[PDB]
Amino acid sequence: PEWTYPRLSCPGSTFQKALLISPHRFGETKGNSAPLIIREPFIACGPKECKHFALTHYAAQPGGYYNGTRGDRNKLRHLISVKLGKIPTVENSIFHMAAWSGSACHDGKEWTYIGVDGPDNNALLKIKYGEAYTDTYHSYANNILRTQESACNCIGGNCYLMITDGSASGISECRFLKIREGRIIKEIFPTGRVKHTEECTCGFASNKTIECACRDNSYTAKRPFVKLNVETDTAEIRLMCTETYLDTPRPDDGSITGPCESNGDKGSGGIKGGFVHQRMASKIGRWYSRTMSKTKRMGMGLYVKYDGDPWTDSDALALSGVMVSMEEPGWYSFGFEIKDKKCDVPCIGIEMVHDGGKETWHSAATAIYCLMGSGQLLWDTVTGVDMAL
Amino acid sequence: PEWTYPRLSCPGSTFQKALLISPHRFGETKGNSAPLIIREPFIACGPKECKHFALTHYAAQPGGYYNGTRGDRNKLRHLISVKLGKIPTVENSIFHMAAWSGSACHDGKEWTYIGVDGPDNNALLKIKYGEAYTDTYHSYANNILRTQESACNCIGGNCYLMITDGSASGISECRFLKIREGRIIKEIFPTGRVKHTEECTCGFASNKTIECACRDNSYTAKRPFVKLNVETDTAEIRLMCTETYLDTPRPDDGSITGPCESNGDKGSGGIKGGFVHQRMASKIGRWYSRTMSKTKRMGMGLYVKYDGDPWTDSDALALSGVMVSMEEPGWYSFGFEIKDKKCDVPCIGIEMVHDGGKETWHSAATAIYCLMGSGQLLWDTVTGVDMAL
Amino acid sequence: PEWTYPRLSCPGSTFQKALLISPHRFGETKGNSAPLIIREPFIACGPKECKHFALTHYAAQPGGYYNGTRGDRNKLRHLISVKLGKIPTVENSIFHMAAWSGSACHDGKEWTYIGVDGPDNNALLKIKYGEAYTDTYHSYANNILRTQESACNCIGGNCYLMITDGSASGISECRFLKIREGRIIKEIFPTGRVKHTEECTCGFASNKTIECACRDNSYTAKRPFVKLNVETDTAEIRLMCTETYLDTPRPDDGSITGPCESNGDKGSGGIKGGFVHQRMASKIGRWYSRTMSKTKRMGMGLYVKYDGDPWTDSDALALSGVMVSMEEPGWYSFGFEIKDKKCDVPCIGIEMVHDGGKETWHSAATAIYCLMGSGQLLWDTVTGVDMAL
Amino acid sequence: PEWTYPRLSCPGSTFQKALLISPHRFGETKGNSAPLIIREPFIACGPKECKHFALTHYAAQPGGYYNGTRGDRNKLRHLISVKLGKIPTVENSIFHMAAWSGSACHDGKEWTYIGVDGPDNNALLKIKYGEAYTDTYHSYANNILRTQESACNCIGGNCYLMITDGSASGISECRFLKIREGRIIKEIFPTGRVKHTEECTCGFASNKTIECACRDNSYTAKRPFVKLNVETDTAEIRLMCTETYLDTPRPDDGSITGPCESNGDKGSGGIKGGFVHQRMASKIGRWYSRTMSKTKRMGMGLYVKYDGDPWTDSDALALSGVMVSMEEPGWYSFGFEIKDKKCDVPCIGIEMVHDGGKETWHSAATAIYCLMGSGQLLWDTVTGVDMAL
Ligand SMILES: *[C@@H]1O[C@H](CO)[C@@H](O[C@@H]2O[C@H](CO)[C@@H](O)[C@H](O)[C@H]2NC(C)=O)[C@H](O)[C@H]1NC(C)=O
Ligand SMILES: *[C@@H]1O[C@H](CO)[C@@H](O[C@@H]2O[C@H](CO)[C@@H](O)[C@H](O)[C@H]2NC(C)=O)[C@H](O)[C@H]1NC(C)=O
Ligand SMILES: *[C@@H]1O[C@H](CO)[C@@H](O[C@@H]2O[C@H](CO)[C@@H](O)[C@H](O)[C@H]2NC(C)=O)[C@H](O)[C@H]1NC(C)=O
Ligand SMILES: *[C@@H]1O[C@H](CO)[C@@H](O[C@@H]2O[C@H](CO)[C@@H](O)[C@H](O)[C@H]2NC(C)=O)[C@H](O)[C@H]1NC(C)=O
Ligand SMILES: CCC(CC)[C@H](NC(C)=O)[C@@H]1[C@H](O)[C@@H](C(=O)O)C[C@H]1NC(=N)N
Ligand SMILES: CCC(CC)[C@H](NC(C)=O)[C@@H]1[C@H](O)[C@@H](C(=O)O)C[C@H]1NC(=N)N
Ligand SMILES: CCC(CC)[C@H](NC(C)=O)[C@@H]1[C@H](O)[C@@H](C(=O)O)C[C@H]1NC(=N)N
Ligand SMILES: CCC(CC)[C@H](NC(C)=O)[C@@H]1[C@H](O)[C@@H](C(=O)O)C[C@H]1NC(=N)N
Ligand SMILES: [Ca+2]
Ligand SMILES: [Ca+2]
Ligand SMILES: [Ca+2]
Ligand SMILES: [Ca+2]
Repeated sequence: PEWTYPRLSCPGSTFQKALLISPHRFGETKGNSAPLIIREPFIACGPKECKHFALTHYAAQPGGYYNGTRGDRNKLRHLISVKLGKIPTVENSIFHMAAWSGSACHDGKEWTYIGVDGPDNNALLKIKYGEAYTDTYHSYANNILRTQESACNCIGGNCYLMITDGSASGISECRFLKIREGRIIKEIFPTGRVKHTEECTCGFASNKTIECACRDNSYTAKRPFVKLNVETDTAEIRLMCTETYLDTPRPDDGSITGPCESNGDKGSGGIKGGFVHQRMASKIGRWYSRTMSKTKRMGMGLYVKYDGDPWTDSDALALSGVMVSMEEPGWYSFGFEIKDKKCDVPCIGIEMVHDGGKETWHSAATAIYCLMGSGQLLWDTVTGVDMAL
Repeated sequence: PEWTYPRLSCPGSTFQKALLISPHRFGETKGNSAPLIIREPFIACGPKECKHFALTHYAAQPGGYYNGTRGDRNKLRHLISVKLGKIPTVENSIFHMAAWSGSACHDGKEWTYIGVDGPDNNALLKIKYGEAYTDTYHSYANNILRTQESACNCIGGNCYLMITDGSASGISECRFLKIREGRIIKEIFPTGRVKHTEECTCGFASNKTIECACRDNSYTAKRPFVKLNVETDTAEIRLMCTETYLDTPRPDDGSITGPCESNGDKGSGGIKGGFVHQRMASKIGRWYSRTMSKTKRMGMGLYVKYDGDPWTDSDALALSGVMVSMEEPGWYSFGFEIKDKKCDVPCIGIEMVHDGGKETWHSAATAIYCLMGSGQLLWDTVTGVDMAL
Repeated sequence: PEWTYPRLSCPGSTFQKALLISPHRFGETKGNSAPLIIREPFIACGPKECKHFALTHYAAQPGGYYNGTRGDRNKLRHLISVKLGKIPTVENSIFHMAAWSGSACHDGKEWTYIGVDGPDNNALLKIKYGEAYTDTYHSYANNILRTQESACNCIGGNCYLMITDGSASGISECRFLKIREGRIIKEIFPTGRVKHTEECTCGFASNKTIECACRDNSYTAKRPFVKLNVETDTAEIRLMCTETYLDTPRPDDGSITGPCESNGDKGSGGIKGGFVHQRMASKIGRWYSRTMSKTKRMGMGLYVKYDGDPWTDSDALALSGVMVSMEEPGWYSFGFEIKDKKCDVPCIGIEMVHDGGKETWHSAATAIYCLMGSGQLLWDTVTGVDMAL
Repeated sequence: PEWTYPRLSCPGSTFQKALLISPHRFGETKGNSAPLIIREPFIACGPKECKHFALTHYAAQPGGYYNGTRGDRNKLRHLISVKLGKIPTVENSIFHMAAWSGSACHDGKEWTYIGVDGPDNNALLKIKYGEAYTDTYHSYANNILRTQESACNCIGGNCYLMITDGSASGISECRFLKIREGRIIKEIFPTGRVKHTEECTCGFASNKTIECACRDNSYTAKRPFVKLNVETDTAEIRLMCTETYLDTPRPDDGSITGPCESNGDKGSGGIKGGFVHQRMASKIGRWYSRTMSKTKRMGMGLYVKYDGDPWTDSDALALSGVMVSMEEPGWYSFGFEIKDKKCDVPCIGIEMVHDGGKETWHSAATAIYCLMGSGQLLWDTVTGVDMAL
């Protein structure tokens, strides 16, 4: 089989609600099912199949191991998948590797799986190519080495991946790894605005360029925006100039005074953001998602911009529709691409966390919206879970 | 692999009881299983395999989410399948897409999946070709856009599908979509008696003609009868003339006074009806199913007519046997075709709803009868479920 | 792929304990599993794979549907399988068809499935070739038409199957059906001792002859013994002459006075018996199983005879070992053949029924012994189920 | 497909934590899962896939059959597998054969499965090639005939396996079987220090030599060390000379006075030990695991030695890291090899037994560490199970 490359996108001018995976709809005390407790879900597709990934706390609902499940990192957390459309339960799932931070992607021939574990002060990125554990990468700032929580991107067999290391409250200067058949064949050190880049959501703008919309957990509600040239293996990063700030928390739209590079206020904390390309013959569409609340992880709106340059564009993104209403959880979001026979379908996935605090179970549904047809986005997504059951 | 075409039917002159799928036989409080709560099941087959589809309420029995499950449309309802012969449970099932109205069919190369969701006033038909979301179609009468709840039909790669839009109590003028590799390549606007057509059950009479037996939810207990010419992509609709009225409710057989086109009385409400062709070298068999009760969704009898013209034939259909006795639920029914090595097996499927009102769970078994051998239909089907358990 | 033929058996001179499938070891009230309630298990293999068949009461343990489960025939009973080695549970199982009497076999290219249902006075044998329902056969004595409860046997694409019809207490004159790609291409009417033949266990003695060891439910504890010539499609039946009477109940060995054809006493009732061939270059081995108790369904011993003629041989069979001790249930038993790369492995399977009467659940484990190596049979099989749990 | 041969190992200089399979994390009373009760897990891989084997007590947690589950041998114990990464539950598992001692391995074309059962005084090794039961081997010392509890090793189609027979407290003189397409084509009788060899962990040092690190259950805390020449099918055994005694219990490192062959003290009892080769172009790495406690089955450290000769090397092994801390169970350990596209990944697996005595359930998690990247081993493995739940 042949290496995959980004293709022209399938025809379409709007996203529509596609699929909800709400495994805790079957988690009642009165029920008989074992959905896995998870967070940081993402989706990645090869030629034939999409897989729904997540980071489990290796516990189920109903169950006795709720405690710790609101936590980020421990020695039990694993990267798991199911084929997309299956409920990720104890039995349907496969456990790929120990991980408290993840990524995966298909290169046309095989699956690369990425999982970070280790102690906070010296963590370790591991790479699996199919069945074989294949390579590692070491902590360079000795402070919670970390990856995308979304799909890596492969072209001509060469798979690119964002990592970062550093204080979540401070300086976290990201790197990219060029990976081929599961082995690291180079490190790319971005230039430009590089002081804090987290959890990049990356995809192909063309055969020459990968672009990522990332999270600054410390200094700004603007998303750092990566442009990675895969011909030269060089990357530059600058803040998104759009007045439609995509992070949460954030201040009012347009309120960050001054030129594109201005950090502004209300920039502490953050959330991973969805971002996907629509590649047309002579026009590029960029689709983004952000929370409906400016302050809390509630709701998710979808946004679009055709052409321009996200580094210098001060104008608003166009609100394309409400995916998750203000009354429903809107947590992490991510882009991915489904492979049709002759073209690529852009989609956004949304993690809808069931959050009842540290004294209950802590897990998530995943909602999916994809480019399809014409017109306007029509319907929002609810999880339907009562956390008391 | 090659596109499929309708073939000559396998030899046979009677249907026989084939298979019951009664997932709630494993739904007891005292039990350990998770059958999905569903309705509107149907079956569709490719060359190798049949799939058993249904519209889930995304809830299981036993479970805490019974409430709403008697309802028709909500934001949780999804199109699901299992391979035919598997119990559609939480874990065996795959979730294809968000849908409160569905259809699917195989074209010889791949599966097309159809699901309608959206608000009642502006609903949306979505199309999936394998993994890829592929096209949409918009509400044209802004009143619960709707589809077959049974298999679409593909020939030479071209897959045809009935939709309708309009008041369930009033005018609902249906359309057909010609779909190819998941994309709509034309709309067909039927002529003739077109004031209310719902939930058509369609199949091939030949390589030139698709025929459908549909439901009039407002004006008549006679079934509107579609004839769609796939060479010219044109369709005409007229009422079935048979005295053996196939809808429920209905008046006594023969009691609708006057010529073929007369609407008659007791025509308010309705039920989707099974219908399948037996294609022979020089004779066509049409098999239909209708409820044993004239008024309630109880029982299911099978009926046949060889040759003639359902638009002008006033004679009775021949009662071929009792599939479901008067004492057992007989809800929706549908036709489909199993692909043998060299010929096609016609079958009727019957949805047997467990109905205990809005304050209990609301789901369904599926019974299957197929053409096989000679003689007379021998045995009826019971679900065996006690809804108190 | 090519049609299968019986081959020379793999080397070996003894059977050994191979595999127990005891699905009710996971059926506790305190447990979380759903093993299917079943009886009449058998096993059949193609080139790649063996399937473990049984007739379910469409109920699980734990569950609310125990009542009726001791019964032989009803409208819920179905033929199911799993790949051999899997626990036949609600979810692992596939439901092939409605059946209260069954058989299956692979012809090298595809699976033929056989299931009888219908009313007692007019029952119906149904045939499925892969997915397609394909043929039927009608009741000829209008009294519980019935089949093998073990594998049919295919050669050169032609699959042979024993059926019978008649009073279980009286005259039940069996027939054979020659089936090809799921269609009956002839009926064979045996000659000879034909007054009562039930539940034949059949296999290949050579490319020319199929042989069966059957049950007489009325007149004798000797097993009727079929020899079917597949070149001429003719069959003759005579009683087994061996003093080692293989039925249960039975009188003491050797106590049936007079010549081979003598019926003797203690012949009322019966049990289906295991029987398998070991085909060697210039010697034929016949392996049989019978209960350790002469009167009750307790224990199972394995027996062998090389060469001779079972119709005229008065000598004892050689006791080869105890498969199930006197203290464990020994119910139906059956032969089958596993396909190695170049040769065929003969095996006997034993149904070990959990019998606590009509007021508890009624189901069965399956024990498997196969030809393997040299020496002497070493270990017996226990089910390990406490029916109180 | 072609026979497999040992290849050059994938690049790497350290092991890292890869994967935990902790099926009892889903075994709570309050939960809905059925993990199998097991012990003696091991892993074996073919070209495409790794399988996770174990010896079940044919019981689940939660369940009613805990009693006996601390025991070594009974008539219910079976060899089971799942694909590596799946939770071995009642439904995910396949049951290969009755066994209370096991082994498996892939030869490039098919799976060989090994299982010993029988009475203690006359036990029986059985061999399965795919589906077919294929050969047996008899007890030669009439005292619990036994095998590796880890993978056999195939080269050019020829698969080698260690067995032993004899008193666990006394003389147990092991043998090797050369097996080809499931049939024993020779016995190899080792020479040298042969008085007690148990549970050898074997792999390829090269195309010419298999090496094993075994357990002496009676006379020494030094591991007997096998070198098997596959060209000549001859084997010699001597004690490991290293001061880093790999058995448990053991005395202080270096305390066994005298030359390499000295037995020393604290040698009664034992544990099976992990051992895997790293084959380089002109250097051989040997990786071993031993318990952190000198006396109890607690913790697991990983060790390495490059080149030398384990029979004559008195020097210490290099401590490479702590896989399981002193506070966590460290029971059996084993080596295996994952097949990358062009090279072989060495790994160690560790059985982490949940031991609460004979009056609770007795089962095990499996931890996996593999060669991957550079540097130092970073993280230990905990099971996370509270046996009270
Ligand atoms: C990027 O490059 C790929 C690979 O070169 C392009 O895919 C080719 O597209 C043409 C049809 O336009 C096919 O005939 C070739 O078979 C494809 N090659 C491969 C290796 O798949 C793709 O069109 C390019 N994508 C862009 C420009 O967006
Ligand atoms: C409808 O058309 C199809 C396709 O042309 C017919 O199928 C052909 O049947 C002949 C044998 O009668 C085969 O040799 C061809 O291979 C078939 N073609 C294809 C593309 O499958 C089919 O017989 C027709 N069905 C009718 C008339 O009912
Ligand atoms: C019965 O007939 C079959 C089919 O003719 C025999 O199988 C053949 O065996 C030879 C080797 O002895 C192979 O070269 C052929 O390929 C086989 N043919 C087929 C169609 O499989 C088989 O040996 C015979 N069995 C007996 C005599 O017991
Ligand atoms: C052991 O022998 C095998 C088989 O001969 C060697 O595998 C060969 O390796 C070369 C490349 O180095 C390939 O071109 C061949 O296709 C391989 N042959 C087979 C049959 O796989 C292997 O390199 C040897 N392993 C060692 C020396 O460790
Ligand atoms: C402290 C660094 C954070 C990234 C900005 C942190 N990442 C990790 C790997 O711990 C994320 C953050 O704390 C949590 C969130 O914001 O939802 C999830 C959390 N992500 C994961 N648990 N994998
Ligand atoms: C109001 C329009 C009706 C069609 C005539 C209605 N269709 C939908 C899509 O809501 C059906 C009808 O109300 C119910 C029935 O008759 O059983 C099922 C119901 N079908 C579905 N829930 N999919
Ligand atoms: C009354 C005729 C009997 C055959 C001799 C009878 N067969 C059927 C099809 O009902 C069997 C017999 O009654 C029971 C037994 O002997 O175990 C099983 C039973 N077999 C099945 N339930 N399939
Ligand atoms: C008495 C001989 C022992 C080998 C040294 C013994 N082997 C068997 C087959 O019974 C092992 C030992 O008793 C137990 C242990 O040490 O953990 C496991 C146990 N292994 C198994 N139950 N398969
Ligand atoms: Ca921020
Ligand atoms: Ca009507
Ligand atoms: Ca008898
Ligand atoms: Ca020792």
